[PDB]
Amino acid sequence: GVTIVKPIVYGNVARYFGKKREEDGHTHQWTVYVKPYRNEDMSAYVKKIQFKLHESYGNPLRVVTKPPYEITETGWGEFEIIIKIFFIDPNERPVTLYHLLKLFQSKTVVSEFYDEMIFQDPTAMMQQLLTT
Amino acid sequence: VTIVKPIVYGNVARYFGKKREEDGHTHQWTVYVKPYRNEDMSAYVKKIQFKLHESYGNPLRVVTKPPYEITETGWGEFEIIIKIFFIDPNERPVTLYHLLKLFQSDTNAMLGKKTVVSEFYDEMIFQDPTAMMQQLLT
Amino acid sequence: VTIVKPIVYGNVARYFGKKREEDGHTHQWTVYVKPYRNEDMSAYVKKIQFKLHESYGNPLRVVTKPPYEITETGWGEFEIIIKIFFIDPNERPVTLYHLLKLFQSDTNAMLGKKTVVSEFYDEMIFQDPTAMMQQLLTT
Amino acid sequence: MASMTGGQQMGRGSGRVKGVTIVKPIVYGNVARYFDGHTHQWTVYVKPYRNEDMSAYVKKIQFKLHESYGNPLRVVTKPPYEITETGWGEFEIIIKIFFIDPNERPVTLYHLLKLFQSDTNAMLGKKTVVSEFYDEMIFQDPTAMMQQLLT
Amino acid sequence: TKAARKSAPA
Repeated sequence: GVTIVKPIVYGNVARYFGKKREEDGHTHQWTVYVKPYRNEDMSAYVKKIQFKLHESYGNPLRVVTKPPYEITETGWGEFEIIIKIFFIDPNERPVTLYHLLKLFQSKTVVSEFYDEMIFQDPTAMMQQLLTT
Repeated sequence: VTIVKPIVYGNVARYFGKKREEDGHTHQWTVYVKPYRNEDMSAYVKKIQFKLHESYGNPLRVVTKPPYEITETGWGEFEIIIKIFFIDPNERPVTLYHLLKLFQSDTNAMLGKKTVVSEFYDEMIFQDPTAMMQQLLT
Repeated sequence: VTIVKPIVYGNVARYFGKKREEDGHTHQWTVYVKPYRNEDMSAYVKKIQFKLHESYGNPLRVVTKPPYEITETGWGEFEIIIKIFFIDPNERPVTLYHLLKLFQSDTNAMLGKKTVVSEFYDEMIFQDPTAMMQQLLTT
Repeated sequence: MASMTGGQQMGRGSGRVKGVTIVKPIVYGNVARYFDGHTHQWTVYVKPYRNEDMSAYVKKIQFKLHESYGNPLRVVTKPPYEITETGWGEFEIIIKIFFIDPNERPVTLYHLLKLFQSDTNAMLGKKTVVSEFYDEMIFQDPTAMMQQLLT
Repeated sequence: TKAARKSAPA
């Protein structure tokens, strides 16, 4: 009968090379990430975070198992990244986030959002891991 | 003495409606150079090269006969370098730059336009062309 | 009857920009314990020990007066054990565990951040303190 | 509309609280960087050890510079409590902290301005010289006013 | 049992 809320921030940063790179035609370096809103060690209750990149990338399903939860790449185009957060308790269903990778400004480009992982009626194990 | 040939160049693109699963492509597009008027350029055009983005195989595409068009699928916008070569080696090639356009503007979308078209005008000017070229332009 | 003393603890770290030739150290860091607000812990804290990794010479670093900070250089991340001892020898020591953070995330590097910070909140709880301790905790 | 503001007890003392001691940790020192003919730019400063509003109980901070400076008496009345200058040499700066309560005697600090990098720091990526010290402002038996301003 | 690990980058 309890609900635990965990604030997070997620999104990406990007920087322009200044010109198209000759070998692959890439123009930007970028990093997509998920982090807690305030400092905590998320690995206490997070098993892994998958970042599903565009099909044009090799091994497009990128997985991070320990902080920081980030993936750094180069590219030339914007695309949707699917972020999937897995928990230590397999009985807690994964959280899915969608992020439009931003390369172009709407210095460095930042596109970041506030969100909340909501754990309603968590298992006893999960409630402990969330409150450490 | 001076011969003027109007041309149009640029691209059309059509949205698939969804990302294609296999390669993540979202659009089909065709980049082109066309005469403005209904006429044949091939008498004096040797070839037109379209340099695509490095992510395409054999990105330097060459068309030696009409229509001067390249049709592909893709997911991102990029700059294409277009180079027009003439039969007379004394006429220097014309280089054009085109941003391949995939995404409709909000203005055109609200107007209900079906497909994206990004088209630009130029004029090929042949001043005091060689007797050979003048023959080919006529 | 019950007194609460909030603290923060953890570390800051800064990259050399390069591996140092002599020892291969790459970062300077400071691990610390501080009061949450600007006040004096030393009235009731006798000493704070920071137990460093075995690769450090004299790894048990003891600080007997404020500020409760240890500054070092190194190349690796490891767990530091922090033990806070009180003026009342009969009040049990508080033990904290801290993973020393040195390596900046690519995200913070791109944001141009100059230092790494990993800091946590905690509370020292004194239940039914001796009369001496209650005086020291409330001056 | 209607509402109160705050109830304060009347007939209270305003002399010194004879059984209390309040401690305010501070940090002070300078930063310096190598570039008329001055060779270094430097900043001398005072800050609370944990961030708080010192201006609640600090009236002003005086930085007494070397005589070779014009108007060697520098006064800062709001944060940040810092003085920035250019020069060529290291010298002792006298720092005097004045309090809001006029009955409270000023606190004096002494700081040797550090301009020149040490070699250990030299090999590193350090481009700025830092010389910083910890101290504690001790208010034993503070005036009732100071006790409120300090808390 | 009583001694922990130290790890470098990458």
